[PDB]
Amino acid sequence: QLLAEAAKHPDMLTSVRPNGLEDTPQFKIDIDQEKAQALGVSINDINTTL
Amino acid sequence: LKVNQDGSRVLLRDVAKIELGGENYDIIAEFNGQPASGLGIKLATGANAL
Repeated sequence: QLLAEAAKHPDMLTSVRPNGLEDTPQFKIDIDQEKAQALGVSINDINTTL
Repeated sequence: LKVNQDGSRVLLRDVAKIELGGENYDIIAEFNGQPASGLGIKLATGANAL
């Protein structure tokens, strides 16, 4: 919102921009606790394996 | 917490109450008799009070 308004006073502000990085794709992996417990597979073995 | 013999689930919410609540419950303050909180600030050594 702020960057859009800054861009509307080119008479005053120029190169007004973020210094950082923009959101990106990432991979959500959900460990199903019930199935893990039913198989007798420990969360700690799962998470350190991964 | 665990899966029972008959496949039913035991959730934490079944054996515990869960609530946001103080790390501790020892201090309670009041300002002219109404609920309050606040900060008690001590002065670093040798620093200027004002």
